[PDB]
Amino acid sequence: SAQKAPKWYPSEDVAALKKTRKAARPQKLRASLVPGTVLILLAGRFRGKRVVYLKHLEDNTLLISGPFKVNGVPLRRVNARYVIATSTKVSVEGVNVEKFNVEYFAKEKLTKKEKKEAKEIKAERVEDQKVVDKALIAEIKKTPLLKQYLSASFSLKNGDKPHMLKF
Amino acid sequence: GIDHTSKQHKRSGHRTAPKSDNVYLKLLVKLYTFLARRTDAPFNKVVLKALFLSKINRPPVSVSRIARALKQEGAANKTVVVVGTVTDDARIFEFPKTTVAALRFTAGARAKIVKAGGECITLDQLAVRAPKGQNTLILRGPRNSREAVRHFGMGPHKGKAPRILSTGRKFERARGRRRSKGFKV
Amino acid sequence: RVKANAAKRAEAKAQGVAVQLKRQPAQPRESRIVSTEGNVPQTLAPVPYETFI
Amino acid sequence: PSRFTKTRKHRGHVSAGKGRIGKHRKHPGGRGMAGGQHHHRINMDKYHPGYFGKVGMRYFHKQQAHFWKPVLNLDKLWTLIPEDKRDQYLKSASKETAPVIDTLAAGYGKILGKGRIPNVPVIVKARFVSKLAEEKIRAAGGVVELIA
Amino acid sequence: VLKKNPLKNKQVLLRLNPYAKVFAAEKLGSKKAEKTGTKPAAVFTETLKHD
Amino acid sequence: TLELLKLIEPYVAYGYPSYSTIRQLVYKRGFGKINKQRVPLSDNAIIEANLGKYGILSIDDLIHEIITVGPHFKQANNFLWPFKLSNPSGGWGVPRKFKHFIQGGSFGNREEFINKLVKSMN
RNA sequence: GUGGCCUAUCGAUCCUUUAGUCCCUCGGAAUUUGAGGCUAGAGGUGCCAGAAAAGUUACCACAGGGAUAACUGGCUUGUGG
RNA sequence: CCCUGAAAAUGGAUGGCGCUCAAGCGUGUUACCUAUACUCUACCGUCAGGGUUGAUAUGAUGCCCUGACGAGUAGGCAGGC
RNA sequence: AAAUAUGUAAGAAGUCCUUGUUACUUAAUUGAACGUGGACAUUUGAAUGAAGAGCUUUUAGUGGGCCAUUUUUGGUAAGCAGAACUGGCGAUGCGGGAUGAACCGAACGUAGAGUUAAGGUGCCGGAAUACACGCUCAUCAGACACCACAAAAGGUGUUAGU
RNA sequence: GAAUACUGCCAGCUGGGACUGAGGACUGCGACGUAAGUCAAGGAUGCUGGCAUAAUGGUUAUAUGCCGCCCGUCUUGAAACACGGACCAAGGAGUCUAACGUCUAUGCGAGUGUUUGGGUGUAAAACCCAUACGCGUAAUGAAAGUGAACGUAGGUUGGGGCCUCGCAAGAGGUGCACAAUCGACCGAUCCUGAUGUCUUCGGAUGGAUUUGAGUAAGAGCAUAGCUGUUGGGACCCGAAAGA
Ligand SMILES: C[C@@H]1C[C@@H]([C@H](O)CC2CC(=O)NC(=O)C2)C(=O)[C@@H](C)C1
Repeated sequence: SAQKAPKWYPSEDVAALKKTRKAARPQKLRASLVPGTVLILLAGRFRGKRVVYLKHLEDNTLLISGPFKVNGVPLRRVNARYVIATSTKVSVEGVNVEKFNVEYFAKEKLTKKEKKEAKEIKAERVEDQKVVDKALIAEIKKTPLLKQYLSASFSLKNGDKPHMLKF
Repeated sequence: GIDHTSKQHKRSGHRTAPKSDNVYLKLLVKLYTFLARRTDAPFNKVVLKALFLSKINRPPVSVSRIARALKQEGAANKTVVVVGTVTDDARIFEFPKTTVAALRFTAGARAKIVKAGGECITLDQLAVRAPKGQNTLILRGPRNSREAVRHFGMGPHKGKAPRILSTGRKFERARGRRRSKGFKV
Repeated sequence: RVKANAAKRAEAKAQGVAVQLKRQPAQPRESRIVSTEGNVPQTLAPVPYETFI
Repeated sequence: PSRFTKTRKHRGHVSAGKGRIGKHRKHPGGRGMAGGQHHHRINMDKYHPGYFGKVGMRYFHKQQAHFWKPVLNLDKLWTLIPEDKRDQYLKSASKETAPVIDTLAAGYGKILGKGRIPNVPVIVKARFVSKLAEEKIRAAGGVVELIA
Repeated sequence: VLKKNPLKNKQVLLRLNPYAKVFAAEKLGSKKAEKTGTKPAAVFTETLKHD
Repeated sequence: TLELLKLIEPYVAYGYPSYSTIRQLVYKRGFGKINKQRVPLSDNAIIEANLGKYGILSIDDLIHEIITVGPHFKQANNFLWPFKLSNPSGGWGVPRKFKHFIQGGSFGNREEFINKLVKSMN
């Protein structure tokens, strides 16, 4: 033998975990974050876009739709920590939004082989977008310059201090 | 920083095991470790500690000493316990019937005890018969009768034996030992 | 003091058990009322320096 | 064996355990018993009082065989009888058939009296005997026969 | 396995000291004191105002 | 003990603690000396097991014996392991610690301000 | 009253000598000389816990020492300026 | 407080740059910076105190629980390569 | 005749009652010493602490020291020589005094977070070109303890005061 | 008649930030609950995304910020304008022995040690053994000599363990080792000096501020080991000399 043997062998049985005392209580959003508030998107492919907050989802995400008619942002989820809640608000008591949940935004069952190693929007998404944002457009047109504001992108200017800004 | 009031990392200074490699002594230590943990009898703890001692700390116990111990009032029927060797003594001519538990019996001591109608038994037999040391009597031999102890604490006026090879006249009985030759101690 | 301790114990056996035989250090003082009646406070001040010669 | 010595542990340490200041030297205080009266006086007087000087008379041509006289005490006296017959002698202590113990053949010159033999008569044959040893033998009922 | 601070972690704070719930229910940390209209003596006032 | 305090004055800051200070100190940093070991109190049963023979059945009983210096103060205080405080959270308030509190330093009797110091240190 | 009113006024081993015990030993017996022992003093070591001890080296040697002198430097500044 | 008293040898030292309602001197009040120190946590080792054998564990100088400690020449001891 | 420093005591190996031993002692059945019996938990005779207490054997290195505050001797003095107590360096890194054995702070397993010590916060350089009241202008300003020096003596410079 | 400052208290509420997630069935203390149960209550879980490889990470070179004087040595103090060291390889210094101390392990144990020698052998091995001898079991004295129980091998104080009673402290009894103490015994020293008698021998009995490396129900012998000691070349290298 090149090595004698371990006289002691460690046990091969994996211990079970102890009971964890951590229940999952619901998130407590900020006070400024209420449905209908215009949000500034701080990250993603829609950085700086003005969107309307619509619904708090069960995965803690926020359902936004800055209508295509204004800025091209579709119905999608965002994280509450990556938006700025402004002071301008539109009425959201005329839109139906309970049908939108995590299953509505389920993406794909990615496997170990179905990958784009080298290099189509659904019709229900298109129609749900039109139905949700027609009433948003009707609310948006009810105040001057709201459509233009929501179409424009946010960006910091020179000598613009965000710790002293009011949104 | 901490203002230490005592030496740090100080070992207790007591044997926690026999230094010997005797497997049978180690089995006895295993038995009395279990007994001293699982019983509240101080006898088992005493025996466990006695099983750690060195040869000079387990002096032999003579059968005369055993008989003198059994002479004490109410001690006639007690089991004598010697954690060490029991040796024979020809100075004494009569023995009572008694039970002696010991690590070792000399051939003469074993013969004399058995001839007196008694029985010699090992410490595990003692553990089986008396698990809490019921009705026992622990005997210990004389420690300071060792010849090395004669020389401990040698010094002027201390009255100890000098470390010396040859003995007699001409060997350290002169100046320093009598007033006619300088001084006495 | 040994004789006094024995006598205190002997009396405490009759009445007043726990007769507090041990001595104690001087305790901090208890509360008290200090009366100004006939004892109006006199105000003192530091004194100026003088040469004395 | 060399592998258990401190020499192996001192490998790598400069002074080999002898100190940097003291510097283990050849014979810093002399050889043997040098200076026993001068610079080793305190050691010699504390641990070996009596060392210096002479006491007593000389003895030219001393033969230790003249002084051969091993001592045997009464408490060990009965060990000279073999075990197979000691018991029959201790029982039936008779003035008419008493054991003869020849201590000289046993290799002893004088019988001392540390005493407490059993009350059994014995004929003790010896070159020399102490007063108390003879008294205890006779009180036990035996006799001491002197031999050369 | 972990020392949990009372004065926070109300659960340990109430495991020790069961009276803490009564304290916080009766608001014993904000006990309104009675009104007394005792006036210091004039001699006290002049002594304080002296010099 | 006052002569001891005089004798160690340049090395300590001391004063008269308030009930709030004692309660927070024993709730936050209270440890028992059980069998020569530093044991976090963390439960009333520990105090009952080691101090119940003096009638102290809880951490509030222990605090009461501290605040009103009771008949068994010596045993309760000795049961308490010496408190290991941190450095004060807003600092010492002085440029140099090793002058008397009276002379603008930190050591000595600062009697009632010991509460503020200990709260910052706790 | 167990020397000097108190605090200083003094000395091992070996050797010699004296007193004491009339004692022990001279070993094949014995006696008498002689010698050696045991107890207690003295004869002395002042480098005073105690070797028996003259110089010189500019012909020199060795082990070492910056534990230590003979320059500079450093501290100091009496003296000097 | 400032100035005179106030002279040494390579060019030179509030540490340097520089500083004048100071970035100087005296004094007060705060905020702030950062040690291998203090507090809390993890991990290593050491020491101490403990638990663990009537079908339950490599069958015990093993496993495990709890607390506290840790600077080091000369040197001592121990476990290892 | 201090201050500081220093001896002892603060009990069970104790206290009390009674009566036992002796060849000592007493005029004495007086004592002395040691005892037999009997009575003494809220505190068994002040505080605080106690890290286990007590005991033994054996052996290493060392037996050049030096520095600081305070006391102190010789010397004009010395980074001189010699003592006292304590703390240090030697044997010790770390933050600060630019630098430095000894000063200040703090003593050290490997890391993370927080807070500080001494020292600092114009820039070098982490941190207020903070706030407040005054003083000073130097044709050698001054700028932090140990510490890297300054005096006697002078100025209708300027500022407070008797 | 009020406010407010300052100081202090709350087992008042609440927002932002950072570091940490040790453990691994259950057991505990609690809280909310009418209960079932739930919980922030003896240490992190839940949900989601990208990548699945040099992407993270390791190693290495370099750059940057800050720090970092050359080791060994003697020394109070070394980076020193103190000494040794240009570089590399190989060699290079506490050993063995005789006799010992303490400690430890082992065998046997009032004994212990076979190995001088003899017997035997598978032949420097292993195995077996008589008589002696060494140490120990007796000390003390210069020596001639003498030579260790008044007693339950003593009394007293303490003493682990054990025994008896005891819900439980505790109280009694016995108490080995060990410690202190007062005694007893053996030898030396000094003293006392009976019966008896080769009339100078013998030395009973009793005593003591004396003395011993003693007795008082043995502890030793042998082997081995670390450390320490002495003699030896003696940790290694080194004189000027002497014969
Ligand atoms: C001066 C004279 C002699 C002196 C002594 O014997 C000298 C030496 C002689 C010797 O070789 N070795 C020693 O031990 C001592 C002594 O006793 C004095 C009283 C009398």
